[PDB]
Amino acid sequence: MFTTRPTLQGTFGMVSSTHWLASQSAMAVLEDGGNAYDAAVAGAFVLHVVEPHLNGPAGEVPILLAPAGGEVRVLCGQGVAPAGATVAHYKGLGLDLVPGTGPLAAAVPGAFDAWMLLLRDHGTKPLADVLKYAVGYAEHGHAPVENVGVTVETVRELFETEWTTSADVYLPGGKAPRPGELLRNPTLAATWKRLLAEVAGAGDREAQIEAAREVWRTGFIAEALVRQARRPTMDTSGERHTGTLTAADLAGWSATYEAPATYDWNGWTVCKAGPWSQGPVLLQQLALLPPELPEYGSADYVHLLVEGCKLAMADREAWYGDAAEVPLDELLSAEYNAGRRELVGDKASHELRPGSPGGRTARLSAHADLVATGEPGFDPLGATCHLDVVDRWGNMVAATPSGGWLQSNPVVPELGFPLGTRLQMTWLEEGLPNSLTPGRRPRTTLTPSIALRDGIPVMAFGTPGGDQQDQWQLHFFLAVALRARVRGGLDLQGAIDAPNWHNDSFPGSFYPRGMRPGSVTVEARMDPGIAAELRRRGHEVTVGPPWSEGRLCAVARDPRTGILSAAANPRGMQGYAVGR
Amino acid sequence: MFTTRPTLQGTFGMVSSTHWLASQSAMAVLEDGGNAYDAAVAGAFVLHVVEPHLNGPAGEVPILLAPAGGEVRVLCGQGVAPAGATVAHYKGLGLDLVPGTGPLAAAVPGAFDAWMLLLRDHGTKPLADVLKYAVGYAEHGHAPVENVGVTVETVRELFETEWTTSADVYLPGGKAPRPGELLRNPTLAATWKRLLAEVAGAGDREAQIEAAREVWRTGFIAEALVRQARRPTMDTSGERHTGTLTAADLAGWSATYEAPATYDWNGWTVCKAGPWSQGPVLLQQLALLPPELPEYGSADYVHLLVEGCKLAMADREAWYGDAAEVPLDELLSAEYNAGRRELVGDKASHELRPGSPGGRTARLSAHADLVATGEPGFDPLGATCHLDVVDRWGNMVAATPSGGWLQSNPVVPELGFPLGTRLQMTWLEEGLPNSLTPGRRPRTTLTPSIALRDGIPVMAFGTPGGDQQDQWQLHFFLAVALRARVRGGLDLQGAIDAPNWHNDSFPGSFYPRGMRPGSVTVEARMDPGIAAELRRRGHEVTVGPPWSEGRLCAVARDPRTGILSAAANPRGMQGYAVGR
Repeated sequence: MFTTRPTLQGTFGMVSSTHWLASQSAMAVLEDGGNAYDAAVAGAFVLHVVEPHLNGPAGEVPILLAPAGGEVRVLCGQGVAPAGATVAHYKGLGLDLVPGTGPLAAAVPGAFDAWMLLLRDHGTKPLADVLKYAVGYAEHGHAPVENVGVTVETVRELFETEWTTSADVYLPGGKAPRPGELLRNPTLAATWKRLLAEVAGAGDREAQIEAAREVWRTGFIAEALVRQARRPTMDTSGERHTGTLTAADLAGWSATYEAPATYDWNGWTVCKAGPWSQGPVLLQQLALLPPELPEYGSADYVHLLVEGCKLAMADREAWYGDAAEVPLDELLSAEYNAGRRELVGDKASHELRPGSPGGRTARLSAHADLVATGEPGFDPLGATCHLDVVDRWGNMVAATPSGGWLQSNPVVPELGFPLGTRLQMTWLEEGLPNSLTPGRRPRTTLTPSIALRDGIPVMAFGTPGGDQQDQWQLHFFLAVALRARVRGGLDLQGAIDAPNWHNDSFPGSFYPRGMRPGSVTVEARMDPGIAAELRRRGHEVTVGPPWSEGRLCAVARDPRTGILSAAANPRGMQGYAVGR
Repeated sequence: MFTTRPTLQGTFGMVSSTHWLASQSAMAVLEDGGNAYDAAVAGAFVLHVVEPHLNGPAGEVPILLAPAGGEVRVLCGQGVAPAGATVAHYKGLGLDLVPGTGPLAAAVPGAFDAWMLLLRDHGTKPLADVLKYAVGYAEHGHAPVENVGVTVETVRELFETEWTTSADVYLPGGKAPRPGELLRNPTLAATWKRLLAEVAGAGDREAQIEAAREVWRTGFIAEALVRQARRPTMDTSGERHTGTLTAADLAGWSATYEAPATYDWNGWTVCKAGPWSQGPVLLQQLALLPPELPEYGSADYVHLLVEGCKLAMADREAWYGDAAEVPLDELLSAEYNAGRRELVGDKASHELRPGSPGGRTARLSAHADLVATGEPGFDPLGATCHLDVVDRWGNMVAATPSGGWLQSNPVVPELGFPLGTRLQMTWLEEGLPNSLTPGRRPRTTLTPSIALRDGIPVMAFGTPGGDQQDQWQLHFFLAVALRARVRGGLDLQGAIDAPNWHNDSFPGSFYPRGMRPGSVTVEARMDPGIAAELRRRGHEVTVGPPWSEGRLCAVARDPRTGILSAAANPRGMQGYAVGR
């Protein structure tokens, strides 16, 4: 059956990104004798350069690693709230929600240290060799996707009149980025060059990376980041606000390692980031399922997954965060889920219905009843980044880097990129698992995956898309497990090509945090009689464009044979797999 | 508008080929500092390993090269008929046509020497580094596309019963190649290793290549080839025949350079191989077109092109070959074509109507009227090879290697691959341009393209598909020129994606050489109203599957901006572009 690309098959290496330049750059590292981790670092810094409307160096990343021999391990590069970032203080500024923009929304930048840790512990190449790709595209340029310039044009007024440091970089002479022309960021290029220059004498390979961690943390980069954070900056409130971020917030924070959250289902184990991410909501969706699923791709199959997703999202909202303990074991226990799956009815729920793990009463944010109505604001994703790598030794990696995008903070002038906005996902209200809390991660949408089959790592995957990330991935992963193999291998690309969907019947992670009761969005190429079945069952169905749902990436290994594979999303003509 | 892949855009390298493993192997040569020519060579030898149902080392290749500074140039690796290969001799075996299989159909193997010349004149890498990719996939293996094993299965009786040296390689223990399992050819692997071992002490970089040319020509390779050729071998006639191919034929033959056939149209120049190929039929079709074309993609646009193609093909049957001078200037002159386009009527032609260039009367083969009936032979292309490269210096190649496929000659047992079958395209009748003639090349279907804009090299492209090659390529090139730019660049992939078509209203190049009067084949995704228009206009319309016409590859450069691009065909999930 026709797929938009092949599910690539090979024996040397495989890469799948949300951007071809990053895929091929990561692959170049494999060709040069590097490993999956070297590769992913290189690709990640290329992604800063080629998707700056969707990520940047002062953003975040969860990384799932599965080294050939050993344990599936999480590397947390999601930063924390600053020491002065209290609910009280934000409330004191007459705010009910954390703003979508500006330095009040910035968490401590976590991505950089995370990639440095990865390189130091699991890589083999020096910083210089792995980050030369991004430097080259930064200083000498690349032909951007139309969404870069279209994004800049959305915040033209804001840039010209207010965030003038961003105008300097993205509107040189008032000229927005155009496709077919070389887009440059010479400042960002200068920033990595300086970084490299002043760590070159630091010693051996590992010492150079460690010295670079300190340059980000206490050096010229940190100085500039703090300096920018403390400058009054216009945001979504309509006032110029200042950030509580300080030199010591940066100096104290490092990326850390963790065990993954895991769940065994039907011969597979899925690995995710802990409940400080939304990661576990995929696992909760799997735990909800009965043993005997309806026909793959049928109306009953979709309906079942939508209602199950609603119930898992409710639990996400009620229970997930980093300001409290999360009762994850109980949320994935058979006992709990046996109760919960009965709540799947013939009709579509328009209600947010969190459960009671261990008898605990669910406490929700005051904003959790609020209804988003209108059309959604500009989507820079419309038709976060992602990359996966598997190498010749069988090491795998799956990372979902995001934040520090161009349209939500002014550029830090001496660096070339802005601060992030992830604190927007917390609540300005005390006593909750996701209450804005000093030294704590916001509840982050970034959620890569690694799948085991019989306890062996076989698939590394992910996608951007905010609150759709672990909906789209759930649909994908089930398709992979339920679809007939193609060329004696997992039908990765057929699963990606497959019509995908999402719901919005829960409070969104992004400012202004509305929900759309009973709202579900299918691609136009889903069977129209399925769409008709759902409306009949009380769904409020929006029929989106044919090639609009999911920016999936996947790499895989067959353990029996050693053969590496890869697929990538065709929607938005940007995502791309490479290997051999 | 949605396309199955992006039109990749970048500044370091682009590769497009009919198999992803070849593309990435050629790309790996670029990543290691090689040029477009180094890369093409590597890709080509990988192609032997990964598409042995569609090419091999003892086949042939035309190579169009466009080095950055200088002249577009042809490198001819189409071999000639052997010294003893006369119409009389073959007529003495009671043959009316040259067989589709067996040693009688083998031209002198041309491809190897052609790659060696390219390597030595225009490359920068040693032979060892350029073909280590092929060696690895040969000895350690690769996961084949289903068409490999399906092709083998079609020819099982013949292998087991008759061509037992092929059974040894392709049916070890009776087991055909399976997708998802590692297919190997340890003998082919052993062959290149030996080649490299005895050439390594030869001296400087080019002396090794030169010594390698002689190993092929007069060494252990040539000995085996001749030995195999002189073994009584069952062919399509039902009789075991022997080849006239001798040691001396191999010792005397070299690949040679030539000027391309060229034609200026609408600001472009299309470059092709000389009329010993079908290359000039693309050119003839261009010259046939009026200045004022109909609406792109409309019924009138298709009809015009179909009837124009019939006319141009009639001229290749009548005039094209290597056994006589070809009146090319006259066939491409405006006076001639002005008269010919009047032959395009409202109704569809079911006749073969060659013209009279310079008043010369057309002489046709006695077989030119014979009709193909019933359904076709197994199509190994069904859902030759091709690869294009452009490098960071702006050098370009386009090559369509072919021949030496597994289905049509027994494996040379000490080498791992069989001889070719390109003499099947000649006629066993004297006095014709394409009369089977000693020391002449058969008129060959292999036809790469390079396109100029304002006399500057802009696009390198090609496709396999025998008598469809320069039909599909014509529809593609026109679409490139007529479709609106995407991302400020040529719409390469939209042009590839576009519904494509072909006619069979001329005598085919392949044994048994039928023709299907008035017959045309459109993809199912072409507007059904267009099909209905053609039947109304007297076409025999076959509606083929949606994703079935064309295996296009393309790379391109933008001369103003220096940006490289690529696209590849999605049909058969095999063709793939890579670059950055």
